[PDB]
Amino acid sequence: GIVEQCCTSICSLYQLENYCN
Amino acid sequence: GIVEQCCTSICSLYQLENYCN
Amino acid sequence: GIVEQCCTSICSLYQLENYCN
Amino acid sequence: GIVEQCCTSICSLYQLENYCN
Amino acid sequence: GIVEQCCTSICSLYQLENYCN
Amino acid sequence: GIVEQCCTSICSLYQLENYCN
Amino acid sequence: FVNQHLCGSHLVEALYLVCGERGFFYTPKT
Amino acid sequence: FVNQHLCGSHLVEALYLVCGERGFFYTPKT
Amino acid sequence: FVNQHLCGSHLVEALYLVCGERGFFYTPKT
Amino acid sequence: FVNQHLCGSHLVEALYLVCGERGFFYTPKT
Amino acid sequence: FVNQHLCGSHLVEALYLVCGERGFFYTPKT
Amino acid sequence: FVNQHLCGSHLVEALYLVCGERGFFYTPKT
Ligand SMILES: [Cl-]
Ligand SMILES: [Cl-]
Ligand SMILES: [Zn+2]
Ligand SMILES: [Zn+2]
Repeated sequence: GIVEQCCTSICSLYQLENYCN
Repeated sequence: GIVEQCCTSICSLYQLENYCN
Repeated sequence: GIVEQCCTSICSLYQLENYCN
Repeated sequence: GIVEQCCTSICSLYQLENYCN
Repeated sequence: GIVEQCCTSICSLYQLENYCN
Repeated sequence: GIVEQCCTSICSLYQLENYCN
Repeated sequence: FVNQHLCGSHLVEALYLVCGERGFFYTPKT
Repeated sequence: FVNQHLCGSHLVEALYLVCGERGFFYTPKT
Repeated sequence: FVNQHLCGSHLVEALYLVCGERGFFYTPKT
Repeated sequence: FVNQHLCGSHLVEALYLVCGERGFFYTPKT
Repeated sequence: FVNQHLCGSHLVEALYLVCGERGFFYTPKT
Repeated sequence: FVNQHLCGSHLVEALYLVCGERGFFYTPKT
C-alpha cells in the first residue's frame, strides 16, 4: 500500500496522486 | 513574489518548482 | 462537512474519529 | 517520563492528557 | 500572555526562551 | 553542508543562521 | 479532550493522530 | 519533481498537498 | 482512539491537540 | 534572529525548537 | 496536482516536498 | 538556546523560524 510505496520505499508526487479521491 | 502570491492568492506546484536549486 | 466545520467553527476529536477507516 | 511513555514506548491520546495543566 | 502576544502581534525567540523549563 | 552540520551531527539556532540570506 | 479549531493541513494532522493505524479519509466540500 | 521517503504525518501532509480539494484516503493497513 | 510512537515535535503537536486551552508541560528530562 | 508571528500549533513548534531538551510549558489565556 | 493556498511555514513545507534533494531558496519580499 | 538533530522538513521549519524575512537557502547537496 501507500506505506510500502512511499515510506518504506520511495515515491514521487505523481505516485501520491494514486491516493486522491 | 512567490511567497506573497501563494498566501494572498494561490499558486501551483509547478510555480513552486521554479524555486528549487 | 467536517473539513469546513473544524475551520469555520470548532470540532471535537470524537467528531474526527468518525472519519477513521 | 513522557518520552519513555510516548516516544520510546507507545501511548494513547488519553495518556497524553496526563501532561496537560 | 505569550501565546496571545505571538499571535495577535509579534514575539521574539528571546521572549520564547523564558518559557523553557 | 547543512545536513551534515544539523541533521547527521547537531547544531544550534545560531549555526542555523549561517544559511540565511 | 478539548474542542478544536483546525484549518488546512492542521485538520489532516489531527486526523492522523486520532485515527492512527486505522487511517482515515479526508473529504472536503467542492 | 523528486522521489523521497514520506512517512507518518509527513506522508499525510504530502497527500494533502497533492490532492487538496479532491480529498484523499490514507489506508496504511493497505 | 489509537496508540502510536510520538516523538519530538510530533509529541508536542499531539500535546497541543489533546490539551489545547488547558495548556501543557513538555519535560523530557522527566 | 528575527521577530515571529506564531499562532496555534506554530507557537508550540517554536517553543520546541527554542527550548530543546530543557522542554517548556505552554500556558494560553483562558 | 491542485492549486495551493500557502502561508508562513506551510509554503516552506511545500517547497521541501516539491524540490526534494535539489533543495530550494526561500525569498520573501522585504 | 539548545543544539539538537534537525532533519528534513524539521530542518527547513527551523530555517524558516530563525531566518524568516531574510529568507534562506536549503541546499542539501551542499
Ligand atoms: Cl495556519
Ligand atoms: Cl522524524
Ligand atoms: Zn498553520
Ligand atoms: Zn517528523
